[PDB]
Amino acid sequence: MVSGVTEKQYKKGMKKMQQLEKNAINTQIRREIKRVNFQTHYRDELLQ
Amino acid sequence: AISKNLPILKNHFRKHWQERVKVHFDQAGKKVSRRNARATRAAKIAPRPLDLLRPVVRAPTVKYNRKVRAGRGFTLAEVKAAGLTAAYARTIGIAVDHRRQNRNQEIFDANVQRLKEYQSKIIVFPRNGKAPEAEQVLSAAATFPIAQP
Amino acid sequence: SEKAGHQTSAESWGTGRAVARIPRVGGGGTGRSGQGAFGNMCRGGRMFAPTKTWRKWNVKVNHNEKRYATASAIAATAVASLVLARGHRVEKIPEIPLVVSTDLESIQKTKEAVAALKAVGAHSDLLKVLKSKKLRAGKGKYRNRRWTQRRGPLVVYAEDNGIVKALRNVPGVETANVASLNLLQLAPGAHLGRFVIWTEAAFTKLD
Amino acid sequence: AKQSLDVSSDRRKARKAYFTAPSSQRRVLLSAPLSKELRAQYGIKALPIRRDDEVLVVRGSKKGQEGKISSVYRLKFAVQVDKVTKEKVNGASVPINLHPSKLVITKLHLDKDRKALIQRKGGKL
Amino acid sequence: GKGTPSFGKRHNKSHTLCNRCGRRSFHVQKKTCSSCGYPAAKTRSYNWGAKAKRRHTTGTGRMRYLKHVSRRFKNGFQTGSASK
Amino acid sequence: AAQKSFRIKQKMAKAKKQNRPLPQWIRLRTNNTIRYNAKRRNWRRTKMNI
Amino acid sequence: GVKAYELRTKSKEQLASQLVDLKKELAELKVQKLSRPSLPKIKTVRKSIACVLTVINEQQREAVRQLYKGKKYQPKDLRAKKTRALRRALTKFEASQVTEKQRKKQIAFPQRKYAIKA
RNA sequence: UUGACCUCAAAUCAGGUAGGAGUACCCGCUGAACUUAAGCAUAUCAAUAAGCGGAGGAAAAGAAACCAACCGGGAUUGC
RNA sequence: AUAUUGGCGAGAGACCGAUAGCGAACAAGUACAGUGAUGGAAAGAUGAAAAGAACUUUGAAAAGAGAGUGAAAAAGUACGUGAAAUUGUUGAAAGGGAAGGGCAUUUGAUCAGACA
RNA sequence: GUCGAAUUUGGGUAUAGGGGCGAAAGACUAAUCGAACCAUCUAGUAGCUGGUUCCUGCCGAAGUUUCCCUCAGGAUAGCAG
RNA sequence: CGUGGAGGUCAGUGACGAAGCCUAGACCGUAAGGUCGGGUCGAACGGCCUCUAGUGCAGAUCUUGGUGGUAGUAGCAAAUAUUCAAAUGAGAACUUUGAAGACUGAAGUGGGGAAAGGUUCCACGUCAACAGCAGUUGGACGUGGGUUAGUCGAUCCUAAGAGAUGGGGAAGCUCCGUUUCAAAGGCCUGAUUUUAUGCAGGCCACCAUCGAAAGGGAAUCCGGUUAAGAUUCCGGAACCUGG
RNA sequence: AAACUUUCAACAACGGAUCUCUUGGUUCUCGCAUCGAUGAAGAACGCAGCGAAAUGCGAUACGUAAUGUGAAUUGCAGAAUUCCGUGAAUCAUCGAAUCUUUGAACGCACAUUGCGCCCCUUGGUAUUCCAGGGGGCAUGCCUGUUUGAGCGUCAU
Ligand SMILES: [Zn+2]
Repeated sequence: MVSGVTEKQYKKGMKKMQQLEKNAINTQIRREIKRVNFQTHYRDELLQ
Repeated sequence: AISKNLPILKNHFRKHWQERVKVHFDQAGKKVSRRNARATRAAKIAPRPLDLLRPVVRAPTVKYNRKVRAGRGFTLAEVKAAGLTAAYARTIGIAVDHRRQNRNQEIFDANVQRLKEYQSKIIVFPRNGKAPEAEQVLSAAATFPIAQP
Repeated sequence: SEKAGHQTSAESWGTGRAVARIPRVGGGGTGRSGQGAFGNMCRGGRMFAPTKTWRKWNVKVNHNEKRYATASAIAATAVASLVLARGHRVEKIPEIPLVVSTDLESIQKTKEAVAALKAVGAHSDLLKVLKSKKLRAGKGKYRNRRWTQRRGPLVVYAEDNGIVKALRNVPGVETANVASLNLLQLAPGAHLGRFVIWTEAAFTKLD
Repeated sequence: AKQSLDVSSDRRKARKAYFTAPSSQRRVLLSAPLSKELRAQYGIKALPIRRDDEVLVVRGSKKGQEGKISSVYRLKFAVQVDKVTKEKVNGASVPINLHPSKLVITKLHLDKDRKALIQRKGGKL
Repeated sequence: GKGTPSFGKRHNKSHTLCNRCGRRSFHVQKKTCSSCGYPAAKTRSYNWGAKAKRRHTTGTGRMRYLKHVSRRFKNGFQTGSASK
Repeated sequence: AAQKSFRIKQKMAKAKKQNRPLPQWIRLRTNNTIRYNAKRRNWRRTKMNI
Repeated sequence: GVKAYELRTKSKEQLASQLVDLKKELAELKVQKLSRPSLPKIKTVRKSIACVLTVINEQQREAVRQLYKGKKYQPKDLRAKKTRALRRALTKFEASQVTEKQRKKQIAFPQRKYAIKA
C-alpha cells in the first residue's frame, strides 16, 4: 500500500504483465517451430 | 589462364596478403606530428639548431662518383687541423666520425674550412645556470650548405 | 568489420534434407540453431565484397592541370554572364572584377565589414545566403550535415589583418589569399563563376 | 564557429551528454533568465534555478501565470510550479512540468552562496 | 534401445562445479575443469576460441581494483590528505 | 538430493529468491523499459544445471 | 545521525561506547521493522556505525604511522600502493648513478649552448 | 682437545623476489594441411594458422671482424 | 624516427540506419540447448504532458455502450504512421466439367470538355 | 529363449580418436562410427548442378580447323560487335 | 527511366499539412516511369548541372519473418467403470461430502528410500495462461510458512585406483614414478622452572595426500505432538567419547 | 432466383512492410602508457525502507571518510529549513579506510562450508581438556645472521 500500487492496480498490473509474458511465448513458439523438428541423425526405417 | 596477346606479369598475391596492408592515411597527420616535434625540440634546445654540422664526401661508386654529399661526420684529423678537440666539438654542434679515414686533400681542405667558418660564425655561451639567450636558427646544413666543387 | 558474418560456426547439412545447401547453424534451444549463415543472402550473414579500406579515396591530378583550371576559374569571375548564371546576385554591381581598397584587410569587427559589403553591392548575395538555410534531405543530417546554405562572395586579400576573423561568422562568405587560391572556392560544384571581391593589393599581386 | 580540438560538433555525443547528464550539470542546464528589473538590479541575464524562487511564464499555454517553484525535477529536466496545476478528471490536481528556459524570474530566493555567485558574475546587492 | 530408453539410465553426473569459474565443468573422475584447468595455474584458453576469450576475459566482471587505475594514474598516484 | 551438499543448497536458495515476479512499483518509474521478469524459471520447464 | 568532524575529538573509549549503543538501536529497529512496514531510521543508523568505525581505524592507523616513523621498514598496509612495477623499479638515486669516468667527462665537456650567427 | 678453512644442509631466522591475467603490436622455439601446379610426390600455400615460452610502452636492432672495388662511404631503424 | 583490429582519453566520416551496422541501439555474450568442449538468439518509437479513460449503465467477470482527457483515441500501454499475402461485413457483377488473357464492339458504371 | 550360472545389476574406478574396447558383427565408443564430438586453418577447391534484378533502339552468331592424360573442359583460326 | 548519399542551384515545397500508404479517379511517355485529384497521416522532402555506389528481383530444394487452401478435417479409441442426491459457485459429466458399484489384490495403483530433481511440501487467496474437452479443481498463478540430531549419515579408514615432493626427462604447456639412488622425524626421564638441553636414550626407517552418504565404523529407545518437521522437538528412560 | 466461388472498392481485422527518427555500431586520425603475492583478472554468495534484474558494493555492504558544488531524491512512503550552512544530493571529485568465501592462491585438503599446528589472551577449578577473540604456518631462489655436518682439510 505504501509503496505505490494498491490492490486494483496490483490486479491491473498483473494482468498486463501476464499478457506481455504470454505474447513473447506465442512469438517464441512461432520462431522455433520451423527448426525444432530438425533431426541431425534421423534413420528413416525404410529400405524395402 | 592464358588467353590473348598480353604481357606475362608476375603478381605476388597468393599469400594471405590482406592481413598485411599498410595504407598511409597518416601521411598528413604525422607530418603535423613531426613538425610539432621539431618545434618543441627547438625550444628544449632554445638557441641551438636541431641538426649538427656534417661534412662533404664523395659519394661512392663509378656512378655517384661526381656528386658530393653530406656525410656522417668529420674526422679526427680534420678536427685536429681545425684547432679543435673531438670532445668539445660534439658539445658544440659538430658531428664526428671515428671510422672515416681521408685519403683526399681536396676534401680535407673543404671539411676544414667548414669548421673554420663554423667557429667564426657561432657564439658560445659560458656554462652556468642563467646563460644568456640571443636567437634561434635551425639549419646549419642550410646556412653552411654543400656546394659542388 | 572483416569478421562480420564469420563470427559463427556453420557448416551445411547437405542433400537428403528438404532444405537448401546454404551453411546452417547448429545446436538447439534458440531460433538461430538451423538458420542460415555465411552468406550475402542470409540474414545475419555478410555482404558481397565487404567494403575494404584500401581503395582510391584520393586521386592524383597533374599540377599544370590544376593550375590551368584555377586560372580558368579566376577568369570566369570577370565574366558576369557566368557569375550571374551560377547564382550570384550582381545585377546592381558597378563592374564585375570587383576591386576595393586595401583598407579592407585591416578592419577587425564584423559590423564594420558587412557595412562595406553592403556598400559595394553584395547585400543581395548575403541575403540570398541567410534566406536559403534549409534542412538537409535524408540520412546526412544525422551525420553532422544538418544544414545547407547557398554560397556567397569570396573576399581575396594579400595580408590578413583581422578581415578573416571578422568574416569568419557571416554565412556563406569565404576568404582567401591570392597565393593559395583554391579551386573549390572558385568553381564550386564545377560551376564556373564566383562573385569575388578583390583588394587592390591582391589584384596587383596576381600578375 | 568552433576552433578547438577539445570540443565536439557531434550531435550524438552532445545528446548522450545531455540525457546521461548528472544532477550537477542539470543544475546549470536548467537555468532561467531574469526579468528586466532584476537584470537591472543585479547586473545579470540568467541564473540557475532553485526551489522557493518566484517566477513568471512567458511561453506556453499557461503564459502569464506566476508562481513559486514547488520542486525542481532534474531527471525529467523540469520544474513544478505552485498555482500552476491541472485538475485531473477525478478532482485531484497535478502540477504542470515546465522548462526553465520558458520562464523568467521575478523574485529571487537569496542566500549566501547565491549572493557570492552574483558577485562573481559581476552583479550587485 | 539406443535412444528413448537409454536416456533413462542418465542419473549420475560426469561433471560438477568448478571453484574458479563456477560452472558445471569439473570432471570428477579426473579432477580438471574443461573451461579453465582448475588445478592448473593457467586458465584454459586457445586462440581458436576467440568467442570464449570474450565470455571470460577482462571487462566481463566487476574489476574491483583495475577500474580505478586510470583514475589513479591521471592524478599521478598521489597520496595523503584530500585538501582543505 | 536429500543427502546434499551446501554449495548446492546455497545455489538453490539463490534460485528461490530469484523466483519472484517483478515488483509493480518498478513499472511506474519515469524512464522504464522493464515490463516483466524474463529470467524466470520453474522446475517444470527449465532445469537449472548445477 | 552523527558527523565525524565531532568524532575525531573524542577518545577510543568514548567511540566504543558510542558504537555499542548504536548497535542496540539497530537491534531494536530490526525488531520494530517486523511490526511495521517501513523503518527508514535504520539506514541512518547503519551509516552512523560506519562513520564511527572509519574514525576508529583512522585513529589507530596514525598511531602506528607515528610509531614506525623514522624506521626503515614499515608495514605493507601503510606502505605505498603504487603499481607493482613502480615498486619493483629503481629509485631516483639508483638511476642517477654514474661512473666516475662519466661524471669527470661531464664536468669537463658538458653540452654547451650556442647559436649560428656572425 | 680447541680454533680456522672448504664443501653441503636446516630454520615460521631478518629483508626480498618470481609465478597468474591480458596479448592489437613485439622477441624466439615449434610447426601443418586444405589450396596452386588444370593429375601428383620436389615445390607453392608457408619459414603462415594452430600449440608453447617471454617482455614493454614500444620491443628488437645498434655504434662494424659492415658496404664496397669508388676521386671510396661510415651505428641501427623506417619510407 | 618505426609498429599498434588490445586498454585509457579525445576528434571526425561523400559509411549502416533496427532482417542493416558489432553477435548485442533494450536487464546480450543475456535467455536457452548440450554431460562437456562449445553454440547462441529474438526484441527500439503512445503523447508536448499520463492529462493512462473520473462518473453512469448492462454484465457473474473480462469487457462493452454512453461520458470524459486530448490538438488527434483514424495515438487507449495488444499504443508512431500501419503496406501485402490472408480474412469478415456491405455494395455492384458474372458463373452448365476450371479461371485469367488479346482484337473488336454492344449494354451498364465512371470520367472528359466547353467550343459561353 | 534362458532362468543358479561364462547369471543379472547399482555405485566407484581404468582405457580416448588412426586411439580405446571387442566370446569379432567392422560391432560399441552420449539417438553420431569402414574412424566421434567442438572450434580454427576455411568464404577449403569444384573443368560440375541451380540462380544472376530497369526500358527502348541498332548490328547480330556458334556447335567447325589444329594442339592438349584431350572427349561435360581450355588455348587457337573462324563467325560477331 | 529509376534508388541511397555528396558538391553547386531554384533567395525551391511544407504544420494553412513534408514523406509514406490506399485509390477497376485523371494526364503524359512506345516503355522503363513521371505528374495530378481524393482519403489517410503527421515532419521533414524535392526539380536541375554534376560526383559517387553496398543502386533496380518472379525465381536460386534461396535467407528471416509472416500468412493460407486442405480443415472445423485426420482425429483426442491401450491401462475392465462408472452412477444418484446435496453443498459451493455466474456456471459442475470432471470440485467437495455422503451413499452405491468396482479395481490394484502384499514380486500392489500400499507404506518408505538411493541417484536425480529443487520447494514441486502445507496453508490462504485466485483462474488470463497450462492441465491437447471442461474446470469453482490442481505438482499451475499470487503471497507466505516450513526442514531443530553428542547417538541417523557425511566427517575418520582404506580397496580398485588417482596424485604432489625429492629426483630424472622434456624446446615447453607438462610427463614418469609413489618410496623410489633424499641429510626426508617426533618423544619421552634425569637436566628436577634456564627447561634449553650436557648426556640423555633408545626405539622400524617409516615418511604426503585424496578415494566408498551400499564396504570398516564409539554411542538411543518408547509414547506424545504439527497445516506441513521429527530415531532430531516435549516428557520420561539410557548409552558412548574426551576431560 | 438465393447460398457458394471469383474480381474491385469502402470500413474493420491478422500481420508489422514503407516513411521519418536514433544515448548504438563501424572505420579513419591524434595523444597517453597504467594489472598482480601491498594478493590481480575471473567466480560464488550476499547487501537497499519497499528490487527480480542491469549498474554499484562487501558484514563499515546501490556504500563510509576526505575535497569541491551549494538544496535536493522523487515511483511511493519517509524525511525538511540543519537552507545567509562544516551542508541536501542514486551529485561530482577521490589522495583515507573497509574490502565476506575464493581464485597465481600461499597450513593440509576441497564433489567436504572437512581436518590441523604455533604464539598472545579470556572463560570453564586447568601449562596438557573444550570453547571464544586476535596474529602467524606454501614452494623455488638470492644477500646476510644463527646452528649443525663431513678423517674434505689445516694448525695445535
Ligand atoms: Zn572452471
